[PDB]
Amino acid sequence: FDTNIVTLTRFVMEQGRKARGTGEMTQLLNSLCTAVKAISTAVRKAGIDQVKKLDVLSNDLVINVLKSSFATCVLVTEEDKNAIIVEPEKRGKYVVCFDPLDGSSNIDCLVSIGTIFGIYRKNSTDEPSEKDALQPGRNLVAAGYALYGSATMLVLAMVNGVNCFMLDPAIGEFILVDRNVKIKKKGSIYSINEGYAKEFDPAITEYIQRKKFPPDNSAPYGARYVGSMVADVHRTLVYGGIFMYPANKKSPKGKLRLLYECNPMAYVMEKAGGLATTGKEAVLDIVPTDIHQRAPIILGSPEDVTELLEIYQKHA
Amino acid sequence: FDTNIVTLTRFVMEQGRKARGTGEMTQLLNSLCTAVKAISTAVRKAGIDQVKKLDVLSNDLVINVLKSSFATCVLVTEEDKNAIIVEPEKRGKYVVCFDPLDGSSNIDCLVSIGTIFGIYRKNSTDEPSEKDALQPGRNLVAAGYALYGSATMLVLAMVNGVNCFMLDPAIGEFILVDRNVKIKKKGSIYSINEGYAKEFDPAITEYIQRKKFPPDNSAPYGARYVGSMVADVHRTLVYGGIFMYPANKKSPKGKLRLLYECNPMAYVMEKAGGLATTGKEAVLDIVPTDIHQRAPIILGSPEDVTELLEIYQKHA
Amino acid sequence: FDTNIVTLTRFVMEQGRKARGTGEMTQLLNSLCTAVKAISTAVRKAGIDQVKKLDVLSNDLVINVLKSSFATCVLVTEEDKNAIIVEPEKRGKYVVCFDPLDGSSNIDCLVSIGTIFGIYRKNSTDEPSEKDALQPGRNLVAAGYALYGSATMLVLAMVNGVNCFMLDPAIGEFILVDRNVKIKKKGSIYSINEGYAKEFDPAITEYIQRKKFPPDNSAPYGARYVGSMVADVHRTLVYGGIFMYPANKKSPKGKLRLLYECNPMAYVMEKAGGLATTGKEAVLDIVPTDIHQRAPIILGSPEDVTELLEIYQKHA
Amino acid sequence: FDTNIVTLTRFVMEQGRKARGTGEMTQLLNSLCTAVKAISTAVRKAGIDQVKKLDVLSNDLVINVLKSSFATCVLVTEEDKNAIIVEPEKRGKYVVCFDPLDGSSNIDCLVSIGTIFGIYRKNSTDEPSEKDALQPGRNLVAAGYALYGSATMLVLAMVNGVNCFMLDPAIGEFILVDRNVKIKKKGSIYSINEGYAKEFDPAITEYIQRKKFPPDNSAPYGARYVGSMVADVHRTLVYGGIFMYPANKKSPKGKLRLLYECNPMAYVMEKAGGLATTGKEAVLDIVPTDIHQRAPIILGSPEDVTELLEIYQKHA
Repeated sequence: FDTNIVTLTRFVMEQGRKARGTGEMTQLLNSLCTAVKAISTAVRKAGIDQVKKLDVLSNDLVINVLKSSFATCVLVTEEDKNAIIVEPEKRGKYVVCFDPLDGSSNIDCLVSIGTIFGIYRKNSTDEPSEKDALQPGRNLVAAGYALYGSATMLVLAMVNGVNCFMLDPAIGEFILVDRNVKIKKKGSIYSINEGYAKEFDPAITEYIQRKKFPPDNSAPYGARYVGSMVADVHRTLVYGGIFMYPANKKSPKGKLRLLYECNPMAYVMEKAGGLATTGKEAVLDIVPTDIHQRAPIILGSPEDVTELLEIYQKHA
Repeated sequence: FDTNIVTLTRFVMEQGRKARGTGEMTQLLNSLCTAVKAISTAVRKAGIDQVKKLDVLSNDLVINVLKSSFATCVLVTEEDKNAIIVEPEKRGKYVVCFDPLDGSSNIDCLVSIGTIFGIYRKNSTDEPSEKDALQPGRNLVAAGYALYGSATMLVLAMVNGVNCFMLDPAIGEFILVDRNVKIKKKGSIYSINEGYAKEFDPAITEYIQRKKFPPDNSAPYGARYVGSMVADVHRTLVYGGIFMYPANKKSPKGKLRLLYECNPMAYVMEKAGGLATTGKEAVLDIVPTDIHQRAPIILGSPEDVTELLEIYQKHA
Repeated sequence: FDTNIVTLTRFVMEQGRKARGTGEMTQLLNSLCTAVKAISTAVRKAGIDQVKKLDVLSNDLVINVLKSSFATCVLVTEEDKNAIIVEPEKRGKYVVCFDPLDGSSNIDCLVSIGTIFGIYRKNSTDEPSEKDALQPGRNLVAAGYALYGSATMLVLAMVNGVNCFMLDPAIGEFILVDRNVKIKKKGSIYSINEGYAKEFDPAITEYIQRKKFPPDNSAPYGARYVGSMVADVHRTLVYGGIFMYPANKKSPKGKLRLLYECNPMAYVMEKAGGLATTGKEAVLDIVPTDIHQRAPIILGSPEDVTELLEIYQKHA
Repeated sequence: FDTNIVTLTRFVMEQGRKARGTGEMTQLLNSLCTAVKAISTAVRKAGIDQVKKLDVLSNDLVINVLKSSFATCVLVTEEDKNAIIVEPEKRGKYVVCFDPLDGSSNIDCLVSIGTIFGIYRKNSTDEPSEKDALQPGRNLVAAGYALYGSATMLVLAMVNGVNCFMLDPAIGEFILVDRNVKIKKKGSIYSINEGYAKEFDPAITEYIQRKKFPPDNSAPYGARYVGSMVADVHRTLVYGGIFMYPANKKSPKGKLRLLYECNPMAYVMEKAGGLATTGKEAVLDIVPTDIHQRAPIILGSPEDVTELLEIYQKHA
């Protein structure tokens, strides 16, 4: 029976009225929270022609619900090439990008899946809206995600700190669980698909091996790769290590489309002491030549991400 | 798997951005929705020194949660005599009044209980806030309630129409179930505690008896009184009849404190074709001499409420 | 998370072990609780053939759930034409008469509704086993009702006591929350349909006004009528009064069916030390002759029913 | 609301009726599912003695739940010192070895975790009945695990097949969602802790690189390691690969306890037409000598484990 319910939905407000502007941010977030709820459930009854469906049906969901916080100008889905411009009598200051369900049909192993989202603010005036607003990296206002695992944590990283929230299934609300997360600067785990790329790896090959074979008397870093992008970013935020998905030969390297996958993921890391590096540049400071641009990432604890550029540059 | 989730929390927005002002209304409503959720549950696990508690604990709840939509100037609880003035760096345009749990310890018979709420807008300037804003009747902007019965319907009557919403327990959201409710103008049920007041009744005595003994060849009106104010207003909104609680001898007659009980209840009725009459005046058009003023009500279908003033005035 | 989690099952299983029985009671009740649960969810979101459906679905769900426990052999239902005789393969010794959703279409005004059941034992050799196995008067071995109010309460009565379990939705188990439960001598509220029955009430009139404005002098009775058998009876089990539906035209009076509305409820009332008569015959001692026999009922606290009977003596 | 609601129970109850048994299996599994459910809720909101608590609570909850079914007699647990010998009053014929929360404190990174169990039958006369009743190798009558991921999945294996049920939280019942289930010949992902085991991998090395960059020429393997037995094994039951935790120092190698981690899981794998060896001994044929015996395991698709064995031949 527990009186100080600290919901996302008023927490964002407590820093956001201590700043004026327009609500919008919260109306956006809140609406995103309903759809996330919505997905957590149909996935918790997971599987009670056939090809895909769940996910595309939920991209459906994320859209209108995002398009009804009167707070969006334009959306960019993994599922849709082109930005879908939000309507006149529904537009508001903001631009979002989202992979609505990273893992949609790899559920079968009751593995972790997620909704990654990245929010921008349209601002550059009468243009009117159109796809171009999908242009910076290091300027997303608000970014985070939602892992439906044993639970449904929605981690929300903004402007000034990383917060984790938990779905409380008793009352339909995301509740402040940890207030300002910072990353285990080193001491670690490392994660990569060592089948697929082991032969195909480059400078990073010796990287793994001094992370296996200790150039030392150090005990070694443990392997841990779930194969889902959200599950694996989160276990790096929390217990701390280095996650890396390059994918060598064709090189806007891995599946991870920059802009709604590795870019939320980069800012949420960035705000907790996280380096997010292409290996040559910094993932936040890259302008999107095109909105669906696949582009790699190494992220994690700073003294670990940093040992990897010391690999990469005295090398390539 | 069901894509057009029409939640309260954006519905109010769809008429409210089609009007400008400031969000506030929705932030208030939305926050009220969390606390209502919160109560529905602890009541659904009802009863897993001892005197009362549940309710007072929830008045606790309604307050801060109302005091964190930055949208209140002053609150008036059944549970608190005096308006509690909301804080400086938390005040916003609005005044609320609420019986946070009409029926708190009559639960035992798993009967219906509720949260009645009435919202006003402070407007009358630098005064600063203080208890006086609890002054009209027929000017509440927004009013309705929440019955936790077989379900948890939150019926929200505003300015331009009565809406009913249902708690969907799968996703933590109140969903538009009926869009613009209007009252069965007659054809009826009638409800009063015919024990307690039967001897004590006045003009209204013959009223009941021509509602029992048909001054006719009409079949008679059925008895139906649950003894909870919300359960009984709702069954009158829906199947239609007349509810009446006078309580004759001491006459700000019944327990129902005007201002947060019979006044929400009056506007929600009013907006669906509902007469809400003291029996002499009209319950909405009465100014609160004091904020805890008990004061009676007859409400219901118009050709029935109206047959009761035809009782009352060619009589008293 | 307490681990001495006393589910209905463990209650029912301890008791079948004392009695040295075969385990059918336990699986029957277990089956039945699977339906009570899904029906309790059906209703929590109703409003979100087509003239009437939810009753039927409930009745198919309860026959199905009961046939699968091999533990039953005749099933008598509010809905089916005649008895359902269970296939030799899924048989067992019990006989269940049940109403699947009492008050089924009076559920939008959101009041409590429920499922009622009574369980006989088939004692002759073959027949094979048809509806004549519902002759029995008070030879129930178990009876009870499931109440779908703001919590789902299953009050169960058997040879030793009435016990009250509550559905904890955090785990989907009816938990034992209240024990043995006796009703209290006299202490009242009189629950009756005050309209029509007032145009037909004979000895009941005297009783109504003897309890309205008292002759042994002082303090009057309250009235309360929900309009739903399960509801008006359950309130009567917890608070004290008297309940009556004798209503005259429909002259085996009552809508209340003898096998599956009145006898279970009489049983429970009686096991809790409260009585129930016809005003002439005891309800439980009446033999059946029709399985769809309507029978008049009046029940509740002792003193109170005896008062009505003292009056039915020198009267009509 | 479909009424042929096939719960785990009805599955287990049909099967005990074929086998002409006593009904203990059904109540044991029934008890066990009451804990699987509350544990599944414990975890859905963790984050909302004190160094470690949730494991223990789970283990007390599962012993308690198992003792109440009179159906058990020795209980062996990851946590308790020695066997728990059930009081003569609550006894029955089964023997359960179980781990209550595998991966208990690696649950904030929110990954799947679970409860694993194996069920023996006590076949000697008295003793009275102590831990020696856990000699048996593959003499399980039932084994399975409960997986607490984005849905709670209970995979159960017994004499005839592996079957998969899913917890429907709309009713609190494990429902039968998938049947008989065989694993598929070869088809892979190799799941292994690639770090340390790489510094100790003997024949496994050859195998790792024979499956990294292939010699019979073409298409490589993926790696996947969650770091949780239940999780890495369940994924292996649905998709195809190989799983290995042989790890050398800890030389009855394995953290994986023989009675209640490796033998259940071997059983299930084997019943689904996949194998599990030590690389030397079959896991299921190994006799115990300690109830806390650690044993090395490698398991999963046939071809794949046979490949590893072909190599363990001419090797080390």
